[PDB]
Amino acid sequence: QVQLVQSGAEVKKPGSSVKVSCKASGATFGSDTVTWVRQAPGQGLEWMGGIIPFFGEANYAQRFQGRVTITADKSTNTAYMELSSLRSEDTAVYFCARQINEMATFGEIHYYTYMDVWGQGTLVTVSSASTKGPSVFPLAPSSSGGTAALGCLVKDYFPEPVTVSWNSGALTSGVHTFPAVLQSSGLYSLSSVVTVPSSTQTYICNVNHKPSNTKVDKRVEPK
Amino acid sequence: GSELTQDPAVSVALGQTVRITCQGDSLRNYYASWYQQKPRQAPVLVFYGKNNRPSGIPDRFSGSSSGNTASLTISGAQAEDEADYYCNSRDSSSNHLVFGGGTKLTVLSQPKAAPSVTLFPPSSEELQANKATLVCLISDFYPGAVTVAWKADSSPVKAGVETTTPSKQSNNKYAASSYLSLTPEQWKSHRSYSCQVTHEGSTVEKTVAPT
Repeated sequence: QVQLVQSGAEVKKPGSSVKVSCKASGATFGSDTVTWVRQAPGQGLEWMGGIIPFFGEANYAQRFQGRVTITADKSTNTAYMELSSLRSEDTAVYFCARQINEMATFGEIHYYTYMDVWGQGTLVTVSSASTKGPSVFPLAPSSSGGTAALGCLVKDYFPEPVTVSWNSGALTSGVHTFPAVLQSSGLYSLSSVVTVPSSTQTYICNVNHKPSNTKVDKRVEPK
Repeated sequence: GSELTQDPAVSVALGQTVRITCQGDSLRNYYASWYQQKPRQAPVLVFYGKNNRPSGIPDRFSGSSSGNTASLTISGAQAEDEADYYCNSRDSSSNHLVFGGGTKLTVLSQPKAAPSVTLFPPSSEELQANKATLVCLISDFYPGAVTVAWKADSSPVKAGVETTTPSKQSNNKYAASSYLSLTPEQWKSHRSYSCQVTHEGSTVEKTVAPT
């Protein structure tokens, strides 16, 4: 019946400003308030602010007053959140939700505030880096029966997605692609390993970084 | 209610019953709202008010109140229930909303598994660019919580270390990786570089040296 759809992900400069949207399907805004709450990678939920589109006035959290601006348009039935003077610490997923304050008058007259519908979330990533091509290095093996491990280290690539295929996708004998790691420079570094009998075959990893249109084959010769 | 607190992590077996607590100052007037969040998706309202469980949510979830404390009881404690649960309330002085720190419920679904550590030193080809990076890869460990500590000749090192949060889909046993970035001069300066992967109370160690 009800649905909230937000705008796509956004990589933004560390001095720019984002305006994330939150469009409502089915029921209109009405009195039910629109709350914006963000979550940093690995941290918990942080209430940013709320607005009541019927009246129009909003209220923000203590630390955001001045930066954040929550707006509502009834013509398109869309909530907006503007955030200025971005920085890495603002890199997070921003959710909008419908907050429904309610009361139970029986007994002590107790209140309850819940949020039934949420938006899928909008990832805002604040980094100073630009699209960079990966650098591939060969993690060679060295002297359980057999099962020697060798891999490829992709390093210093900013655009998040990257793929690694061993022998052009023909090798899948214990091939694991670890999630990349974000280093201080804002550039990602991934690893791709594979275990094989110590015994001959040719081992070549092909890295494909589609954003910057980079493709690199790399032979992992031992010592 | 200027703040809400709750345990960072709790563990239970696959069939056990868990009771996550949320203790705050305004929980007397306001009922706690409980949300379940899975890693790559938005929170889901799992409980609100009293005995008001939203449609579709299983019947394992129950809410309880006792003055300044609220509690969410999950009777089944199934593998799908492994997640992060947040409690929410409304402040009385102002319209500000308070969220609990969140409790990470880990349902022990599989037997314990020891971590497999492999340490790759900086490849000679990388040293051509005047850079070096030690790669410490941990694989097949359950539960999926591990801590990495780097050392240099019996001396813990803290700078240049970037560790991956454990995660694996091939099987329930998790996997992680750690990178120690440093210059060739630093690498050839010391006689040893050790990666200590501590899982549960056990600690595996993998050492490399310039040779």
